[PDB]
Amino acid sequence: QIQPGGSLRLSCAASGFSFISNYMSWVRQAPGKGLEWVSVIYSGGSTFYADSVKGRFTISRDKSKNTLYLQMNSLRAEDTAFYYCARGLIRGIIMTGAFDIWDEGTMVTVSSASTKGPSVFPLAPSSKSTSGGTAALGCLVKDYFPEPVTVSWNSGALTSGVHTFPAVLQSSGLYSLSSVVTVPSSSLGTQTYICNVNHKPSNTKVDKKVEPKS
Amino acid sequence: NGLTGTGVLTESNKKFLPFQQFGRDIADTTDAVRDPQTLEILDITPCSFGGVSVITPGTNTSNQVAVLYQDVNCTWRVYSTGSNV
Amino acid sequence: QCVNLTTRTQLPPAYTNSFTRGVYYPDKVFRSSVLHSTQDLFLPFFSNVTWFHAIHVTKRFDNPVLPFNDGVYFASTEKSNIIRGWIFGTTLDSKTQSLLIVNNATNVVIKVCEFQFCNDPFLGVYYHKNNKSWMESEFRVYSSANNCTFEYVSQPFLMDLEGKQGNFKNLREFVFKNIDGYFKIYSKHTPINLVRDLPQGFSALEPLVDLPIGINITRFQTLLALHRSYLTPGDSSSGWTAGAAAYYVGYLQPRTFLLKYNENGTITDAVDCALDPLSETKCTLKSFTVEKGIYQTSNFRVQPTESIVRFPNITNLCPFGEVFNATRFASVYAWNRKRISNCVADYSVLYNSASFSTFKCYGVSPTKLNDLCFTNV
Amino acid sequence: FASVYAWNRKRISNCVADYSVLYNSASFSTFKCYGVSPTKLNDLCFTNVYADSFVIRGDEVRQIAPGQTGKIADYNYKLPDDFTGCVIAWNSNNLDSKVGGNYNYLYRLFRKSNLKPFERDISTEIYQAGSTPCNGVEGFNCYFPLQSYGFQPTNGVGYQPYRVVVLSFELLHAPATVCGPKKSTNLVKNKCVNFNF
Amino acid sequence: ALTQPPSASGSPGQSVTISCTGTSSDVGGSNYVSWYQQHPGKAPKLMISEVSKRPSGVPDRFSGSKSGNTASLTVSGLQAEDEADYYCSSYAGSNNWVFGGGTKLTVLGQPKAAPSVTLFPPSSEELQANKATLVCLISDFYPGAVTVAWKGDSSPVKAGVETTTPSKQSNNKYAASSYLSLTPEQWKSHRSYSCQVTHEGSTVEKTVAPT
Ligand SMILES: *[C@@H]1O[C@H](CO)[C@@H](O[C@@H]2O[C@H](CO)[C@@H](O)[C@H](O)[C@H]2NC(C)=O)[C@H](O)[C@H]1NC(C)=O
Ligand SMILES: *[C@@H]1O[C@H](CO)[C@@H](O[C@@H]2O[C@H](CO)[C@@H](O)[C@H](O)[C@H]2NC(C)=O)[C@H](O)[C@H]1NC(C)=O
Ligand SMILES: CCCCC/C=C\C/C=C/CCCCCCCC(=O)O
Ligand SMILES: *[C@@H]1O[C@H](CO)[C@@H](O)[C@H](O)[C@H]1NC(C)=O
Ligand SMILES: *[C@@H]1O[C@H](CO)[C@@H](O)[C@H](O)[C@H]1NC(C)=O
Ligand SMILES: *[C@@H]1O[C@H](CO)[C@@H](O)[C@H](O)[C@H]1NC(C)=O
Ligand SMILES: *[C@@H]1O[C@H](CO)[C@@H](O)[C@H](O)[C@H]1NC(C)=O
Ligand SMILES: *[C@@H]1O[C@H](CO)[C@@H](O)[C@H](O)[C@H]1NC(C)=O
Ligand SMILES: *[C@@H]1O[C@H](CO)[C@@H](O)[C@H](O)[C@H]1NC(C)=O
Ligand SMILES: *[C@@H]1O[C@H](CO)[C@@H](O)[C@H](O)[C@H]1NC(C)=O
Ligand SMILES: *[C@@H]1O[C@H](CO)[C@@H](O)[C@H](O)[C@H]1NC(C)=O
Repeated sequence: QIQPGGSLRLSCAASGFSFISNYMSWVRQAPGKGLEWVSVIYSGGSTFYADSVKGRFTISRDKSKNTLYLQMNSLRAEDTAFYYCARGLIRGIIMTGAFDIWDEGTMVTVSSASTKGPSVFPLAPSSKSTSGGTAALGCLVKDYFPEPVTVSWNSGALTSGVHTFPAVLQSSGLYSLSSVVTVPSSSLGTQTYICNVNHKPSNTKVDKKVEPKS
Repeated sequence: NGLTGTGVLTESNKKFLPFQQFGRDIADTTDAVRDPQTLEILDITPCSFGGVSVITPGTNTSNQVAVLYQDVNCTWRVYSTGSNV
Repeated sequence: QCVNLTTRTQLPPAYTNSFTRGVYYPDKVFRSSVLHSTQDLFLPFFSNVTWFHAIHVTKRFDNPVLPFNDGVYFASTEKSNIIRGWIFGTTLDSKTQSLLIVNNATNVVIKVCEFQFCNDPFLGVYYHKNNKSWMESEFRVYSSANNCTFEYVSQPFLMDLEGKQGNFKNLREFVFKNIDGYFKIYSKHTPINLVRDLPQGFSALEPLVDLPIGINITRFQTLLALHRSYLTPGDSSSGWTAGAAAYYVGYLQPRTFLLKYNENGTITDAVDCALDPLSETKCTLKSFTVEKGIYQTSNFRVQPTESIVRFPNITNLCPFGEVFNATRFASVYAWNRKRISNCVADYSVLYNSASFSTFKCYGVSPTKLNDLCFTNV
Repeated sequence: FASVYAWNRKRISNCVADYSVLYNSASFSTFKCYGVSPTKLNDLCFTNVYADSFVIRGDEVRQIAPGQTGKIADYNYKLPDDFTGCVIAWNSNNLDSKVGGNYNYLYRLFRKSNLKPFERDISTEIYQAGSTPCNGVEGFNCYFPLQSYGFQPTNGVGYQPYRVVVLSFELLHAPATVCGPKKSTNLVKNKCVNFNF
Repeated sequence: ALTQPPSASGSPGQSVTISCTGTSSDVGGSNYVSWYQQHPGKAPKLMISEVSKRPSGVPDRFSGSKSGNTASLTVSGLQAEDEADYYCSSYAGSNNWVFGGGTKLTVLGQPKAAPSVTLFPPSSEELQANKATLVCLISDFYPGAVTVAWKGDSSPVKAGVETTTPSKQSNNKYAASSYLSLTPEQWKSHRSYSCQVTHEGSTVEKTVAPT
């Protein structure tokens, strides 16, 4: 983790580089969207950068050993991504324009606030959720940073219909999720349906009951 | 395939064995070739042909001349056509 | 100081015949009372040369960029010193080296450096009446000259620059050749009295100079002088008068000629051995007179029109990096033998990776390696 | 001297060619003549004398010959096939190298076509190796066409720098002004004599 | 960016095509177009080089072509295991280096499934909490190319919505979720909202009205 306005050093290995036509571009990937190009260094000492990054990032190769340096400075917290070292593919002296050797990259995260506890609401069973024999109710646990969070139903009792959906990462930088379970519509309020919310990086433990709408 | 030359290329009826690329005549000049991309046989024929004689009444009388193309039949491979053919 | 001129009228090009013009001494040996057969770059007899002028009143300042194919025959008929020199080069725009031969009103200047030439390079003479004189005023050829390699400046003089009104009184002929980095110039001056249409006659051009410039030349352009006086109001691009001069351009080709040296050693006549069959016979007879009869000449020749190359469909490059760049070689008593199959032989990719210090071929010359196909590699 | 991509060319005018004065000043280790035998150098007069000079690697000295290929002979310096002069080259590691490398000496690595004989290409336009142009910046498939030798003093010989001088000239046929060390005599006319003009 | 349709799948042992349909001056005006592959967790692997070429390995079912501003990939025979993302890529003009968007490629040996949708309005405590969130859950929709659109009473909305990427369950089908942020005064402003999901052309929508 690093607060915005920071800096970071990303290094890779330029084994067999000093021959001309040996480009070694850098490529990012957001956790869910897809690939996007970042920068490129040409072995004749030329550097080029993508837009929206230009001026903030800098490649400075170490011709001494073999190490290639990308210095990120003043991160804007829309750069959270895997970062890969893409080495080019060469057909003689002609750069083919494709990247054949990758390096599994480094996860680079940029956030703020550090950590925070979840806020819980019960999503009541309703006729708009009811259909025939069954009706669904759940618990919405939102706005927390420390990713591992768990919500159980009735201290782990109900395993039928209980489905926790993948947490979503908002623009605010905090996660949120909602876990829902279906239960016979004859049993709207009848039995116990209490969601047990536990936040392990913090020490939050709260039980919330879900009942039909007033 | 690296073999250079000059001439006229025409479609051929010769048929090469698979291990052959060039064809030679009795004077050992290359007169047939297999095209390396379409795999078709071509004949190579030279470009110059036919004798020429010049008839002059003497350049101490005139520079008018006549020309006899000994291999042409006009009823062309000539330098000029003028009149009086 | 570099202007784009205007007030110029439109006209199509004009052509003329070269009546046995453009012969030069092909060596530095003296020969007397003989007929000598020679092959070289000559201007063919009765060629179609291009005609350029510049008469105002109609304005016509011709100085386009012309090709320089294999050599150039250049002729100029003048009375008042309007053509002043030439510029030779390929792009003429400071990305490549160019040659400039110019005649100021005082010196002859030859320079082979990097010029940035204008679209309309010229010189300019100004005429005063208060002061009794035509004087050299403008020299608008280039903007910059950076990395010069060759320079020559003649001894000072002073030309006339005065505008005459008679007929063309001076013919000047030049042959320009460019071989082995040598720019060779042959020249001849002749007194004439003529009105137009470059004359007939025979005069052989003598060797003038060989400049060791070592540049590539594919185009050239002529440098003309302008006239400005109290009758040319304009501003600086419409206030000019042309003058009166004409020049003709033709191109050389490799021909066989039969030259005739008189007893004094001068070339007085020539036969172009490929103009007609009559000249073919004159030249195979080694005489200028042919007697009544019928003579055999060469067979009927046809020249090739195109050039074609047919190689197989090969895409990959040969394993230059696993033969010359291997990690561990073999010892000599058990030597390795690798088979080279269907690949492209580009040995230029090795130019930056390894030096050799021994490289000898045996059945083939090294200049024809990337023009052949090889069977069992 | 000069680097090889912009090689120098000096004009040799009316002077006496006494190459014995070099016998105690410098050894050569490469000296080959082409149109003429070395035993008749101080018995002839030479017409158009020019002296080219540059510095190359020790391994590329074999490239200075007519009918050669390789990096120098393709597009740095090309001799004609009818060459006449003499080629001279000597090792220069004690002069043109220094600790850490001497990068004052350059060579051309990329060109569209081979040079013609005896021309010079001092242009520094960016070579385009690909199909898309690049408008005068270095980058994807576009390289600066000049590289530098690295001459550190303890290199393998053949990576050490060599000075090369090429003597160009003509024999007989035209007036000359160089001549050798030969001494003249008087003119005897109307008799049978051996002559050397 | 470039464009490629985010979902394409077919029967095993057949030919599926994938179009990259870029503009000029990167794909139409060049020839350096490549195709990659990313299994979910690994680094990308170069699958097809320029236009139609291959490295070593890469069993010959993959083929590429270019027909102007649209290059395309075609897999001839899904074995079982060529599920990937298949980013196309090109060299743009000024060292740019653009990329694609990524197309999931599954192989439902059986019959497609129906995306079960379920929608929830903001609870009461959240209403008292001076905020509001709509909850749209999608589940059991085998082929994973789902997309979502949100509706106020009659119009579409594009602000305040977050959408999970599809996630694989135990039964090896997918699930997803989306959230809509609202102030409670906007919650009661519009008389009803809805979440619609589109999947293989088909569409199913659910709707809820405030009380
Ligand atoms: C003379 O005319 C030419 C056009 O014939 C003008 O040329 C352009 O010059 C600019 C630089 O100033 C270049 O960027 C353009 O590419 C050129 N275009 C063409 C068609 O040549 C030139 O500028 C004019 N010069 C003067 C003094 O008028
Ligand atoms: C060499 O390449 C050419 C194309 O560059 C191939 O020519 C094709 O031949 C087929 C015949 O089966 C035609 O249908 C195509 O239209 C041809 N293509 C073109 C562009 O003309 C040729 O087949 C290749 N050589 C071999 C041996 O396959
Ligand atoms: C990989 C084997 C392919 C062999 C192809 C067969 C014939 C083609 C011959 C190539 C000769 C290569 C020599 C390299 C010359 C470079 C000279 C230099 O260093 O300046
Ligand atoms: C041909 O010309 C020569 C010289 O001009 C002359 O002596 C000769 O008589 C001429 N022939 C005839 C038949 O008159
Ligand atoms: C010169 O060539 C041009 C080309 O069209 C032609 O129009 C012209 O008639 C030729 N001139 C002569 C004298 O043959
Ligand atoms: C003519 O131009 C040359 C070129 O530099 C210059 O040296 C010379 O001085 C000029 N003429 C006069 C009279 O100055
Ligand atoms: C002649 O007069 C002009 C001005 O009209 C002046 O520029 C020029 O230098 C003078 N020349 C002489 C020789 O007086
Ligand atoms: C030519 O000029 C350029 C720029 O001024 C310079 O880089 C180059 O070194 C010059 N040429 C020579 C041979 O010095
Ligand atoms: C050269 O010959 C010409 C005739 O061709 C003659 O007029 C002239 O006098 C000769 N030159 C001398 C005198 O050497
Ligand atoms: C082989 O190539 C590598 C670069 O891939 C280079 O470092 C090494 O020096 C080369 N060795 C030889 C003998 O060419
Ligand atoms: C001469 O310049 C032209 C520019 O059009 C170039 O094409 C050509 O290659 C040059 N000469 C040589 C020998 O390369």
